[PDB]
Amino acid sequence: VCLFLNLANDPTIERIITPRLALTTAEFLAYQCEKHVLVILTDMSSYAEALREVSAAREEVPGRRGFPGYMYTDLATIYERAGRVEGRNGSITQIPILTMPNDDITHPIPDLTGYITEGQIYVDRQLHNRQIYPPINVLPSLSRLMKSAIGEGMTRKDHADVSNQLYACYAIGKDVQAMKAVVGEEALTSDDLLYLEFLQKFEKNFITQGPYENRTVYETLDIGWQLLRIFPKEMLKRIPQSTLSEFYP
Amino acid sequence: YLSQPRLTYKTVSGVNGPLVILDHVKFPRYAEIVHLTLPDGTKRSGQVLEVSGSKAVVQVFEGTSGIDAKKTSCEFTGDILRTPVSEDMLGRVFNGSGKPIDRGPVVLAEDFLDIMGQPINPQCRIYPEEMIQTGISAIDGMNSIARGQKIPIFSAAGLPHNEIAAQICRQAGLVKKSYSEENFAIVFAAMGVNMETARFFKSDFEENGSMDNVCLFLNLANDPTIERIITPRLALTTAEFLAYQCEKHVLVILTDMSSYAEALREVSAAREEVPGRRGFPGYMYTDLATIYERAGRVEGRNGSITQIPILTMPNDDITHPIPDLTGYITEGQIYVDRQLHNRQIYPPINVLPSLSRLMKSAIGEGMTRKDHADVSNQLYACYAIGKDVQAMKAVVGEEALTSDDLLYLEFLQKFEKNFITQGPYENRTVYETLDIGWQLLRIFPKEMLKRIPQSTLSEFYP
Amino acid sequence: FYRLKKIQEKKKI
Amino acid sequence: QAAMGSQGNLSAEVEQATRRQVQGMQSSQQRNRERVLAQLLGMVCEVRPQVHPNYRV
Amino acid sequence: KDRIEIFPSRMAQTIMKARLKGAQTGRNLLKKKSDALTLRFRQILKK
Amino acid sequence: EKKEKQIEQQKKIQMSNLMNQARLKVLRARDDLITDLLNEAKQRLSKVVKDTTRYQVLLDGLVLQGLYQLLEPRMIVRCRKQDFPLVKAAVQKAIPMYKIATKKDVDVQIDQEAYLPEEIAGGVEIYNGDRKIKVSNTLESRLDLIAQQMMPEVRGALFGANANRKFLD
Amino acid sequence: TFGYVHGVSGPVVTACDMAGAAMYELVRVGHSELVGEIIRLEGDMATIQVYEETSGVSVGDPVLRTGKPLSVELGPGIMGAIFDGIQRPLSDISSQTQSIYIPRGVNVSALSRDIKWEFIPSKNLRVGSHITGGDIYGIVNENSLIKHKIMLPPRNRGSVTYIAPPGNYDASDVVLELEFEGVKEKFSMVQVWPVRQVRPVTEKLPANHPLLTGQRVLDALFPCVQGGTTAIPGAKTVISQSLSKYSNSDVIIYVGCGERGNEMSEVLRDFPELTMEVDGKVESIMKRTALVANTSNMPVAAREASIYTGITLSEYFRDMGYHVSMMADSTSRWAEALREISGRLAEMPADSGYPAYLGARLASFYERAGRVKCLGNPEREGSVSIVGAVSPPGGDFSDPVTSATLGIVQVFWGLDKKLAQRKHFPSVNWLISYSKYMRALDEYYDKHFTEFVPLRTKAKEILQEEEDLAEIVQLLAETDKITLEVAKLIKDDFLQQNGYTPYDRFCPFYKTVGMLSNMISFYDMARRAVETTAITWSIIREHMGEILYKLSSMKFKDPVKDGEAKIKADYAQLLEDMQNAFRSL
Repeated sequence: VCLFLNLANDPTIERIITPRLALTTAEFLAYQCEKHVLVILTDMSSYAEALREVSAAREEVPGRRGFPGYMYTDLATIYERAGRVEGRNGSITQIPILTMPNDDITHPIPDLTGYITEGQIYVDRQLHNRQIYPPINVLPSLSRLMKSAIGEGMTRKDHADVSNQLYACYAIGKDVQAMKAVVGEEALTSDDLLYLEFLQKFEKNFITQGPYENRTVYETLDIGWQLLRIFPKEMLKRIPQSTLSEFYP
Repeated sequence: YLSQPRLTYKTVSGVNGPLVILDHVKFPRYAEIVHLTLPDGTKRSGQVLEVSGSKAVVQVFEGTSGIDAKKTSCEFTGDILRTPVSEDMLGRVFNGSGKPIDRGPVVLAEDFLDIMGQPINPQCRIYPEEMIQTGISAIDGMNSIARGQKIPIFSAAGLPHNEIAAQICRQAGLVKKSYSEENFAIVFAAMGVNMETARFFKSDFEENGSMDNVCLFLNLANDPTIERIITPRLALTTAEFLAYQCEKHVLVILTDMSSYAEALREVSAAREEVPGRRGFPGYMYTDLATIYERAGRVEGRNGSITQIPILTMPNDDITHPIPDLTGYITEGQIYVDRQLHNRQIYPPINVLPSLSRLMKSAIGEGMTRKDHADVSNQLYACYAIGKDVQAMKAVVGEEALTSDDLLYLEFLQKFEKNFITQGPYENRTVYETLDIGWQLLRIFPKEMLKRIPQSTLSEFYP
Repeated sequence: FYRLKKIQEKKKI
Repeated sequence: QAAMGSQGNLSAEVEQATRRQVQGMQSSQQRNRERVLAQLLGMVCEVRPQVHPNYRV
Repeated sequence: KDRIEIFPSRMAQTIMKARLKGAQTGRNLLKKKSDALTLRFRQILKK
Repeated sequence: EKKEKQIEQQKKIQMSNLMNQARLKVLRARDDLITDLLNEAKQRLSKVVKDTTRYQVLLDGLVLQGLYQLLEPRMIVRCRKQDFPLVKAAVQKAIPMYKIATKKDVDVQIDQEAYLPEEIAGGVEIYNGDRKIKVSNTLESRLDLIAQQMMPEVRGALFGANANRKFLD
Repeated sequence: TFGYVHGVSGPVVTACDMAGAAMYELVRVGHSELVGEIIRLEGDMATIQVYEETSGVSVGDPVLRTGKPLSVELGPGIMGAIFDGIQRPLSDISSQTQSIYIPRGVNVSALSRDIKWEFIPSKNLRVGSHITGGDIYGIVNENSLIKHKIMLPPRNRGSVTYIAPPGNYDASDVVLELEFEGVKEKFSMVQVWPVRQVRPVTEKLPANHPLLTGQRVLDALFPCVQGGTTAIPGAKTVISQSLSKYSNSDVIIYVGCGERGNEMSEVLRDFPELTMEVDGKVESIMKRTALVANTSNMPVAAREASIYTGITLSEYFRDMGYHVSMMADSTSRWAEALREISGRLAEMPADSGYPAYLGARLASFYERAGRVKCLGNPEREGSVSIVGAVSPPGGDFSDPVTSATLGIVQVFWGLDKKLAQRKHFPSVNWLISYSKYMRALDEYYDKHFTEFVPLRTKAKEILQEEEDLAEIVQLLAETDKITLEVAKLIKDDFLQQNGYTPYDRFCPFYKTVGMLSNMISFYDMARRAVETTAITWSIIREHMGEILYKLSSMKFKDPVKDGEAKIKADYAQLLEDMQNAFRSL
């Protein structure tokens, strides 16, 4: 580990230079030493605040929420420094952490970060209030596993289908949960109760994972199938025929 | 007149965006027009926007590309913008800047008029009495338009408001009570429109033969913005002349005034003014006043003007400044309903929320027919109640329905199927609209028609 | 609005 | 076919009418060209130089 | 509780406006259903 | 019914097309001959310019007009080469008038190294010493100017008034 | 002449003693000679927007005025190539430098200056002929499919003086001379065209031939024409190569103005491997396309320039006589770039902080597409299509970008309020989704398909119907049920394309026809009344559960593997199954 430290007591202006040093060093280790590195940035909001200081001092034209215009370019500079290259080994995987003012998804900083990075993993206070150690709201999350987790040569073939079906069922579960607060439990059909039960067991088993638990991908796929088994086969609107007949029985 | 030679400047203080700063200018006038010679010889024009001391400011319509500091030159006509005018402009199509887009030549100037104009004398105003047939059943029957009533047509993007405008242009005319249609013309002016739906205006107007009594203006979306500012005022000046200097009624239509608002914002940004509400300039209200209320009847004359602009709704924001102000300055309004457009009804005009302010005097015994007001009131009530009955049957179920409500449902469905539907190439005189309305009314017994006095039922219902 | 007016006023210098 | 013949007749008539307009027009030209040219040539002579009214010393 | 927790934006205005219109329509319909049911009740009482 | 109305409206479309063509023919005839009249006016002016006894007076007058238009300390004038004798005389006549009109002094010069193209019908060009301001008081420019402004008068005198015009103001 | 730099402020550069330059004349800056374009003039001072990071620039360094404004080289070899926004031949530079780093290489000819080309002059030209120029005088033979041609630059017309014979040339050798004026002129196989101008045309013609895509939403309820103007809320992009594969197009242009770096390497990687194979002979798509490349970190000026050079190439291939389909990854990035530059210049912004003339610039971006009679002796036609993209920000429906685009484009598709199903790209909002080509495609479809009109109107009606009811339902009648589950079935199977899968790589017309026809028939055979025609919804469900599973699994009929006859026979068999099931009730 090579590590850097900018503490709250330090002068604010240093945060402008702090992350670029780490990125340059990581770039060197990745494209030169052919080492597979993992760069962890945190608290980019403080970077935004420092940039706000610099701009406001110079009386430059401000924009949305007093943020200067050009941090879109600046964040582009700080973000994309990653990915492999031809004829070389090693790589750069970049997981930054962004704190979120209040609960504003439309705030400028997270929004602009959304336009640059190819994914996002969301954290919700609701799950944290429900005592879930990884409180991760899967509905707004999204990534470009879009052709990485194929299954042909990768882990297993069913990956996308099970993921999609869980996603859709979870969405409908949230929907019926919302409908539940409107009308009492008696008005629900059997399928609605099935969706509610599937939802409940889903956060109780799939999402709720203990610290230090190293689940394997096959294990999680099997857990997913066990969750699928709650419904009969005819509600598997998304899984193709072949996989459905292969695994459901 | 200008008996002096024009001036030619070579001084160019600098360039900044779509503006040009000059120096050593002798007695510059505020709104005088200028021409520019380029290094390659290309010609251009602009208007003087800001003047102070010997410094002057000029905005360029064609865009400030390639202008140098020594090779370019300037010219001063020493006069604000003036336009020619004459009766013979009918049958001609222009681009708004006075240049005829048609293959024809430049029109001769019977007279020259100041583009800005001057306001009306309130004492000379006269309450409109007559009305204008529109060729749409809903517009003529549900509502009406006096000779001097100003009504906008609210719509939204993706709705066929251009097509309603085109049909109005094709069908416009005065009702023959039994001094001809030669006393009726139209001035259609479209602003900031797509290339498509613009050549469409040209072709649809040319095929039918409407060119005899239409003066057309086209301003493309890609044109200079100041042309967009100028154009509607030019068309209103032409209508003014043709309607007041010559004894003729006229019906001016304007399309996509939101683009005019956008160009107003453009010029406001050019002159460095602080935006007001929602970014629109704070003096938008005065401007929209100046554009409107150039119509009506006056003492000692016979000509008239009737104004029908088209507005686009920014995502159904009824509190958006543009529609709100236009409502505050206009009488009544007409809506276009999206659900009808989904239902594939060629005229998507809605009925319940619309309203005409001056309908009470635009019709009467001296006009087409005595019955019309009662018919309109009765069918208005019937349509509203029928919509409510459809809402009932949505929940209660037809099994708990009465015969009267069944007749109301019949009235609703047949109204939608027949009356409101018009067709792109169908014509209906007002008498036919009244007759169809009576056909609709006939379904109920005479007693169920509470709103109509027994007299009218005695004459007409049999 | 306030921020824009401030910068506009400062633009004079 | 009758309409085609009518179109031919109408084209002939309209061309004739436009022609008649033209000869009446050039007749007016012959009548008034001398006087319009006279007044124009008069108008392009007198100068009466005049400083700007606003100018001062 | 006094307010539905949503961050202010123009989208919020449009969505809340739609929900409000919906609430009025649903209220109006349920009122009408109640009227009909009362009528049937009274009709039973009459005989 | 359908066939009959289709035939009738098609005939009407053809009629309207013919009327449109007629209108365009009339308009282009109008403008062809007004162009010709302007050409004739130009020829008459090019004839008039030759007479020296009035040309000298007109030259004095237009030079003084340019004087009153420019109003700067340093000015120069340009003209045709064979008109050089007259223009200097015009200048000496002009100076006292400007001196009594503006109560300012001006240095005036004559361009003896460059002069107007042979094709120009007449008139002069005035510049500053720096040659940044100039007024093009040429005969052709003034002819065009007078042609444009007087144009409604030309139409009224050449066609007669429009009967539809119930009043001028 | 040389001036001296006077100041640096980010990507702006204030220089002195540059009096006499136009505000779009290019300039070289510093000893590295970075490319620049003027913005503002003031006295002798000038303002220069650069196309490169300004680090290490010292005040006073020389600046070299160049006589031309920004321009784009044209000629053969354009097809099967990749450039950046300023027309940078990255392949050549990567070969030349043997490094993954881009130096400040500002001296690299965009087109190869060494590869020879097979010139075949037209037969009709004659020496000394007074044709007064024109457009065509040649054909280049160096392409299997895209028969490149050599045309005459516009605004240059005159009589033949010398013509080269057929043979190989390096594209700088003069092959045509037109003096015509006492001054001799020479022409090469490559010309130069200013980027910001508009190439003139003879006449703008209409668009009636339809454009058919691989998406069910667009083909179904939002028809698009060949050469028309469209906007796509890309939040998919596979449609581009789908059109290259299937649509009747010739030249494909894609501009990644602001694409994320990973996905741009993705396109660059996967794109060249696709194969086309009309006549049974496999041919790569790379020959019938050309790419523009811009990650998100590049200087703002390049992002501005990319979107224009794309259209310039599109108009070149419009004059080339073919048909072109162009699409831009995201206009919103271009708008953001315009915001950035405008704020940098210290001007007065408009609503939302966007510069006012955003709308005018977007209009200029459009109005450069459609069918057209071209300028030339061999009177011929060409087309350009434009498919812009909209990225809905947090203000999905109120940002000025969507407003301005909404006021121009002819066909618009939008997504609804952001659903919890974030992966639900095929959403449609009826509030702002529309198409104005419904009338123009009637005369095409009356002789191919006439059944889909009532079906489409019914689909719109039913979609409207649950749109109206879902509000109350959140807060019943049998018809309400039938309609609701029918609409959900439509939304889940007819819509909700994954896009990436063997079962949605492309959906031809017949598959859509079968899907929607069967769905609407299933709706009709129950909606009529309580009975089969003029029980409850649950008994229908329990009887026809298997049938409903078949309705949902209709989408799994791969066209690439299963022949069309098998799939339509299957649809008909399942239709008979529905008929039997309903008649037994």
